[PDB]
Parts: sequence; structure tokens; C-alpha cells
Amino acid sequence: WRYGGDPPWPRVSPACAGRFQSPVDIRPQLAAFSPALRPLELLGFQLPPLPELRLRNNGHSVQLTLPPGLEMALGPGREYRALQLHLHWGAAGRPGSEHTVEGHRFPAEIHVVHLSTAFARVDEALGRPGGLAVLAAFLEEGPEENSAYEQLLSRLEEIAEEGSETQVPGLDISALLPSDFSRYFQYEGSLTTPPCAQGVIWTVFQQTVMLSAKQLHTLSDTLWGPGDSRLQLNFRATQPLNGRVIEASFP
Amino acid sequence: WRYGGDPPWPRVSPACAGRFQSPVDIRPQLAAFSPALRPLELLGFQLPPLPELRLRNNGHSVQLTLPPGLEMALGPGREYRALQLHLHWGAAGRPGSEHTVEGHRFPAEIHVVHLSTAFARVDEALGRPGGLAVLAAFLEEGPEENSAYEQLLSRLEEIAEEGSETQVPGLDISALLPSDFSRYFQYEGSLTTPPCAQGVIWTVFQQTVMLSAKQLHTLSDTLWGPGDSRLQLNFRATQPLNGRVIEASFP
Ligand SMILES: COC(=O)c1cc(S(N)(=O)=O)c(SC2CCCCC2)cc1Cl
Ligand SMILES: COC(=O)c1cc(S(N)(=O)=O)c(SC2CCCCC2)cc1Cl
Ligand SMILES: [Zn+2]
Ligand SMILES: [Zn+2]
Repeated sequence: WRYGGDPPWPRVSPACAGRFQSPVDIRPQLAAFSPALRPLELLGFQLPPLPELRLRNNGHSVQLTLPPGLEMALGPGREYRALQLHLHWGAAGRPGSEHTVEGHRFPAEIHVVHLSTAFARVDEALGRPGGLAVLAAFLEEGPEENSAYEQLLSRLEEIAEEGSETQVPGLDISALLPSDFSRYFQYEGSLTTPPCAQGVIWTVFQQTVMLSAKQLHTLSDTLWGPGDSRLQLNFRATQPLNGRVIEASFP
Repeated sequence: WRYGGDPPWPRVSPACAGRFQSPVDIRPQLAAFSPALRPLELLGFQLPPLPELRLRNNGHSVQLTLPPGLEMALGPGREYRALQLHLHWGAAGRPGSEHTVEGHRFPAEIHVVHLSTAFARVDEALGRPGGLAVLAAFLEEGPEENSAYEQLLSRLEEIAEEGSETQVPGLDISALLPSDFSRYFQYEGSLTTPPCAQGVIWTVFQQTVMLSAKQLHTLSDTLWGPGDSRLQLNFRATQPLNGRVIEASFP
């Protein structure tokens, strides 16, 4: 499968034609305040430099494979383990976040994909309720260089080639996310890539993460994709809520 | 395992010492109002008189096998098929509901047990989040004979003996349930019988169903359990929430 160009995605996976797909346009006015939604809890995210992690240009994103041991709770009894993180970005003067807020697209978005601790394998969790959970944060232009992000953005040149990978030192994975783990939107949707399986819990942080203009440019301008062509605008079109209600952890 | 003795239930099934067990004490003023909680949808529950349904004294409860085609939705895309229903009750002048409200135990309780349609088999769904969903209603004493419950209660005498069973005409299963499908409590817990699997979504109707005194006496007084003892007080003690917030569909 390619971005914005054949193949139909439903030719690749019927699930890409489901009624309850991601990403979505978040309208904070229409979100349901749900006080049951407690602050997210992360254990094991502060990684030592060794062992190193695989950072890959899979020709769709830059993917960082996460080691065993990264535990994430959405709340009492809702336990997950981190598998990987990847990013969605645009191009020079074109934003590329997947989620939008009242129609506004942010420059980029980080996703940390997690597997429910009721499942041994991703293939058993796909399409099952709460089988996968994604933590998503918007990236916005800031005045300072983000030094958490610099550790990965500095390695992109090594993996410019489509299908290329490198080993990078472990780092504080939680430092790539906002500091506010209490304020977020939550909804049930899908993977935004084939196979677009449903039953995914999306948590979208209200607080954004700041990258320098230079970092956003390194993200959007270094990697190559399928087809002597730049890896850019790697986001799926907004999908209708189709009657789903987005919950907010805050009034 | 019998009810009200040994073997301690952990010594039958370590799962019963899980951290997120059922039933629980509902305290409506600590419940979180969650406007995302939509009215329950129950299609296919109005059964014709044939085929007949298996009704069973299994020594723990009376259990009605439900046919295929009873479809239930907790939310958009979040669908279930009914498997069976059974009851929990007390004895002469003693209540036997499983769930309590502010400490109050009701005369009896009906459980309608469903399988998520993301799972082909019950055994795949046990322990998976949202794999099983139970609809629970409290049975309270009313002036009138409940004609929906009379179809089952009139048949208890035929199956009075542990392990005996009978065939009963199709009935409207939805007629055993309260009037307002928009008003309920919901939390995630467990089976209240071994193997005490967690990941069960419990939906407890705010409104109660009314049975006559005669009918409740028939329920608690007709059936024989393990050994030569009466099948009575077939409810599990209430369990700690351990941080779980009970949600409410109504303010
Ligand atoms: C540009 O989009 C992506 O490259 C991408 C985006 C996602 S997402 N946005 O989280 O759905 C996943 S997640 C999924 C892929 C299939 C197997 C489990 C992990 C994997 C990937 Cl590879
Ligand atoms: C007195 O309790 C019961 O008789 C009972 C109570 C339940 S409950 N309250 O729904 O957990 C189930 S459900 C379950 C048991 C075996 C696995 C699938 C269905 C089955 C039964 Cl048989
Ligand atoms: Zn993604
Ligand atoms: Zn039960």
C-alpha cells in the first residue's frame, strides 16, 4: 500500500471500510466530560542507553521498536505494553497531524502503539475491543530545540533510504510526550494504516509538544518513500465519528 | 465450590482473588456521570413460542439457554449476542441480590450474559476486556404477579432436583428487563462464580423489576442444590472497587 495513490486500501483490508475509523476531527464542544478518566500512568519508559532500539524507515513513517517492560495504564484494570512509536508529518508549510481539532491540522503527531496485557500477540488483539491502545500527541512549532526529539531527529539522515534501519541508544520515551497526563480526549477507533482494524482506544493529549522549526523540517524533509519521492504528508484523511462520542478527562 | 461455605474460593480458583472482581456495592453519589453512555439496544429478544428453550437446574442457579440472534449493543460498533440468563436470590425473608446499592441488598437479581461478536467462542472471550457483557436488574417485591417471570417460575417445580432440566416455550426475554434502557450503572469486573474471569462489562439497570411475594418465595423455595440442601442464597459477597469508578448513564 502507498499514501494518497492506489491501491484502494479496502482491496488491502476490508477493515479499512469499517464505520468506526481513525483519525477523527476532535470538537471539544461536543466531547463528553467523563470524570472516571484518571491520569495515564507509565512505568519503564525511562530507558538506559543499552540495549539500543531499532529505528526504521518503513517507507510509511519512521518507526522506533520499543523493548519489553514499558507498561501503560488507561485506568484501574486497563493495562497495556508499548510495542513501538512512529510519527505523522506534512511538508514545507503544510501541516500533517492525523487528528484535527475543530478542523485545525497541527504540523505533526506522535503515536505510541500499545498491546493489551490480555493478548500475547498483535494478531489476536486486532479488531478486539481495547486490544490495542494508541497514545497520540500533536507536535507544534516552538522557539527552543526539543532535546528529547533531537536524539531521534539527528539519526534520520542515516535512514533516508526507504526500507533502511539503524540502532539508536535508549532514551526517556515519556519525554517525547506532553508532561500533562491528566488532560486528554479518548475515543474508540481504528489503526490509520492497513489493516485499519477497529477496537483501538485512542488517547489524544490536550497539551502539545514543542519542536523547533528546524526539527519539524528535519522530520518532513529527510526520509524518502516508495518511487524516487520524499516521505511527506503521511497522514490519513479525517474519518467521520458516525455517532461515536469523544470523551474528555476534563470539563 | 458451593455457596456459603468452602472450598475458600481462591483455593478452588486463584482468579477469584483478582483485583477487579464482581459483584460490587454501587454508591450512586460516587458514580461518575458519563454522557457518552447511550441507551442499550436489544434486538431479536422477542422470541416466538417455538423452538422451545432449555431451562436447567445446574445446582448453582436456574439457567435458561438463549438461541442465536439476540443482538445487544453497549455503544456504536460495540455489539454482543445473548448466551443465557440465570438468577441470584436469598431465602425466606432474606434478600439475595449480588450487587448492593449504598449497602442495600435486593430480594433477587437477574443476569443476562452476552458474548462480544469480536469473539467466536466464550473461551476466547474469558479474561479479555469487554469479551463478556452482563445485563443485571434487581428484582424487588411488588403488588402484582409479574407475567414475564411467571413463565419461568411456573416451571421451577419440574426441575426442583439438582441437574434436572426441561424445555419451555419461547418468551420475550426483553420483558424480564426494566422499562428505561437509558438509565444504568456500568463498570468492568468479573464472573461472580468460578472461574471468576475478569474483563466482564457489567451494566446494572437503575430501575428494578417487580415480582409478587408469592413469586419470590417460589424462586427461593422451589430448587434443590448440592447434597440434599435447598438452592438458596446463591450470591457472592460484594468486592472492593480497588480504584474502579462506577459510571452512570444519567446525572
Ligand atoms: C504512517 O503510518 C504508519 O506507518 C503506521 C501507523 C500506525 S497507526 N497510526 O498507529 O495505526 C501503525 S500501528 C499497527 C500496524 C499494524 C500492526 C500493529 C501496529 C503502524 C504504522 Cl507502520
Ligand atoms: C449462581 O451463579 C451462577 O449460577 C452463574 C453466574 C454467572 S455470572 N454472575 O454471570 O458470573 C455465570 S456466567 C459464566 C460462567 C461460565 C463461563 C461463561 C458464563 C454462570 C453461572 Cl452458572
Ligand atoms: Zn500512527
Ligand atoms: Zn450471575
